[PDB]
Amino acid sequence: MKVLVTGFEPFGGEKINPTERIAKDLDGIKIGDAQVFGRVLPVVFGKAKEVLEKTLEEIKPDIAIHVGLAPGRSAISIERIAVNAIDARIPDNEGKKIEDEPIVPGAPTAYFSTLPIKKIMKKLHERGIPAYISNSAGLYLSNYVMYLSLHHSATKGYPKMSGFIHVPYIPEQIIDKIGKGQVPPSMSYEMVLEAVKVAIEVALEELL
Amino acid sequence: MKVLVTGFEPFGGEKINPTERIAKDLDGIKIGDAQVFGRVLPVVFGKAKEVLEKTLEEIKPDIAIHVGLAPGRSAISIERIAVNAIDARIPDNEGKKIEDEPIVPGAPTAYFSTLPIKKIMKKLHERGIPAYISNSAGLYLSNYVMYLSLHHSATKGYPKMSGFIHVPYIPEQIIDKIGKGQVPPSMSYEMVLEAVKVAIEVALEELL
Amino acid sequence: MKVLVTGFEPFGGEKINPTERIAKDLDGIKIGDAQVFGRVLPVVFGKAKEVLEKTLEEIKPDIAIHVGLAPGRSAISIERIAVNAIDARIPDNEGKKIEDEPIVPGAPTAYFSTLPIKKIMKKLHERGIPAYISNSAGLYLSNYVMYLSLHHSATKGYPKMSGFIHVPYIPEQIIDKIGKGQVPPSMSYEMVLEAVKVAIEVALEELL
Amino acid sequence: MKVLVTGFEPFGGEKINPTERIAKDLDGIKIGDAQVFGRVLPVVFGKAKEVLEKTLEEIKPDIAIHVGLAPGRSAISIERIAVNAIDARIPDNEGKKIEDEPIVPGAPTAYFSTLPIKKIMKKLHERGIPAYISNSAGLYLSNYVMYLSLHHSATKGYPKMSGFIHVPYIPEQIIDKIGKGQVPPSMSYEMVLEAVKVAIEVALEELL
Repeated sequence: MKVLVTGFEPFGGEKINPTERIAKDLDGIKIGDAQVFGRVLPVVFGKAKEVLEKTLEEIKPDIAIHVGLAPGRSAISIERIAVNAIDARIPDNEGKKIEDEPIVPGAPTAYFSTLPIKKIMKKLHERGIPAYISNSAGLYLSNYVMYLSLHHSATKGYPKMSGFIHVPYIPEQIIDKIGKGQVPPSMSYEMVLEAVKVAIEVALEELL
Repeated sequence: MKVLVTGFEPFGGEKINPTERIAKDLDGIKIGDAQVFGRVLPVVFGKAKEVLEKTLEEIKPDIAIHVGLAPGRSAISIERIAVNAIDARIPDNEGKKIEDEPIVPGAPTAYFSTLPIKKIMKKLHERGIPAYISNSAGLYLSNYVMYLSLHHSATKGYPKMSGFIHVPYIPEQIIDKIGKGQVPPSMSYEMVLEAVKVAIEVALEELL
Repeated sequence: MKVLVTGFEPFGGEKINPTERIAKDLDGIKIGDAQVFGRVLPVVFGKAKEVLEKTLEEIKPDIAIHVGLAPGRSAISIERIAVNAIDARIPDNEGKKIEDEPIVPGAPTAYFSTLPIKKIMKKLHERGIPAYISNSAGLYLSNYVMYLSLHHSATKGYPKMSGFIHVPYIPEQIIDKIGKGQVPPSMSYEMVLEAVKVAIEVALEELL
Repeated sequence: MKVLVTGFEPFGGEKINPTERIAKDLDGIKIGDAQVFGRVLPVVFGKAKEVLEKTLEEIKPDIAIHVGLAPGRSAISIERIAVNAIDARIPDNEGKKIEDEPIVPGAPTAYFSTLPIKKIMKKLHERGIPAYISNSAGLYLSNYVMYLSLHHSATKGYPKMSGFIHVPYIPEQIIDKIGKGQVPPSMSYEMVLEAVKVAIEVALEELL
């Protein structure tokens, strides 16, 4: 069994992206007999697609769990659906602001995550990790990768399971925000990392 | 040197109050040559006052740091001011809902915290702990104890420093909220506990 | 040209639903040569579907604009997508709480609104009406009707345009909330009504 | 009987301040036999104090109701207390950012508003206007003027009643915010204006 976990590089002026650290921390670890691969994706349309496709083709993971930062969210959120659309509120790390455009022309308007989202949420709660199901992953890079991953699965037969998980800011990211007159919610890095590991474990169990 | 740290018992239907655990965890520990005393207060007007006064008279702390739970707040908050008023939105653990009434008739309308709040906030940020200064501790039990403590200091000469710190919900407290259709912010118990220890350390340093 | 505008009856303990008044106020009015039909739907799965289908078949509107109340939202929100799923956080007015179930088995996972959402948002802003595009209409009754309407259009060829618009609470609905210790955002009934009229006008212009 | 109502000029990059319009709209009107004076204050420490003092000395109002804009607040808020401190999160319209400094050295740490706040809130609710009591007017210009007004009353015997009322953004102010990726709450100008008139009426009735 092979598991692919992806994270994103910093974006929107943020100095760090905790999902980048998650991917690096999980890369190379084994959970039982399952091998985990951690890869960092660029927050750039086009390039992110190239890297994602190459990685999927290279590793051919049975399970793909894409992780991203959701500024302002107070708990772990498991995405229920990926939408075939791009409508960026801000430009990507290359200064491109795509608006009202499909991700894959002619493909389904949406794809449901194939991760066992309800079982994952339940296990997270048992571990004392606040989490809920999100019905919109946005229409920026997180949704972009989520959709392409699910499209790959529907078109190529793998990965068997694919989904997206958004995490809150970690505490250290809030420090300089306080001066800007506002304090968004945060969650410890340790908890965010464990949440992803739990998702992997539940997926492995639910897979076959 | 003696430090008094107080917490509160559960209230408002909540199953736990993380500040109760903070007080118990800090009780009896020593920070350098300073002795720390941890005491749990009831969330009941009158009784809370009795316990507080007895404890202050008994221990005669040089520093008093009162801690409480602030449901919904996203980071550690250090209270700048205590107000001479009681206007409860909900009744206390005895079913009493006091409205528009002074805490100490004839006493000052307000007292500024005497803890070195700015230095505490600065040290917390250096430790990677989100925190900000709050200008209202509410007009329920937290403010009640904060005011009585500062009044005691102004009238009896001790404690030399007195203040209040509110902490967010800890993660495990959010679990059953999710079902009630809403996800408030949270902070790890470990971080909330460390934040209080840091406040004690800064107060000890700033004291003399 | 015929325009169908729907609203919902009160639900979730609320005494009123401003969208019910919107539907009644717009029923029978004419905008140019276009005839507007206003109908109130029950907040009940199954029954809502029956009424919706009968109304669509009866009137055969060229444009269908479904309106609903979105407690907590601060501005007019135009829904971008309807999802083929039902996952109610609360039961409907008949005490039924449907969970993880498709609206139309075998039908597309999602449908994009066919109303000219960007042009509507732009006109609303020009009129001084705060509004934004929402990417999730929830998975309760609003999404239920939005999806069924768009499914009808894709399967029957009419209405040519279909979409959903969520409105905030109107001021009078906030009064008794204040006592429950919390103050959600609101928008005047006059503005909410005008927003819907504007949407109808833009749709008529964009249609042919 | 004479009533003084003040508002503020635009600040913080905002193009307008609805309270400036409130003051201008109420200036010169009569409510019964009571004469109302409306004056606009600068959002500048020092200068605001000069204008306020001159106005109070000039008019010698029986009632003083100071109004200000509270970005983000969802309903009318009546301030319960003014604090003897200045700790600005942003500089004033002159580029001055005062931090940790008293408004009037040696004066009381705080003053309670002398407006009949509970009766005002009650009448507002009866009129269908969402409103609540705020326990912190901030430590910027609004609090600055509120404190100086109450200090004037305690030191000079007039005005007999003094207080502060914060109002939400009005709808037109939200338009350009939507693009900045965020939609704060708003309230119609008509309602905000009526709320202030109601406060004046209740104060006049409660006065003698």
